[PDB]
Amino acid sequence: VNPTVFFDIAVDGEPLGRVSFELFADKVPKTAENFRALSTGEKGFGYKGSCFHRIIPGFMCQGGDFTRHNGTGGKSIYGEKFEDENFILKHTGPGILSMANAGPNTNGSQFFICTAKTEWLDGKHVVFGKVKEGMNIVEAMERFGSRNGKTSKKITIADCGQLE
Repeated sequence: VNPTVFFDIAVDGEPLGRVSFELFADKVPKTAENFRALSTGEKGFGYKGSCFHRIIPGFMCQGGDFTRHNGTGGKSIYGEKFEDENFILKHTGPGILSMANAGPNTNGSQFFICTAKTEWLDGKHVVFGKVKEGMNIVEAMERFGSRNGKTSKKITIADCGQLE
């Protein structure tokens, strides 16, 4: 019953591959629904065409800033930044999907995909999903990041949506 969504990733406009995610709606429904709706575009805005603006090899890939494309923007489907739903799920290794934020109760649309175990984030960022298929595509994305997070090629969500 947990929704599945996909990203089709491109690198300087060239197709790279598809990453799919299981969203833990059974455990974090508000946070999963936000990401699901942004991935279908059904509210009139969302992740299609946006980029991964910060990628640190061995750490995480961060994206979801579809309004300012650099980490300063993005917005939820709720008309305002929303609360940390819970911290039930932990950052237990590669593939974990977790919300970026600006401190307690400031969730918008930015998210990151862990490429390692990042337990120091537990209790600070809401974990709400995990890569289901295509972890190898995230690993190929990671190689275009750098120590300070700047990417050497433009990584983009060329398409996205909900699978069934």
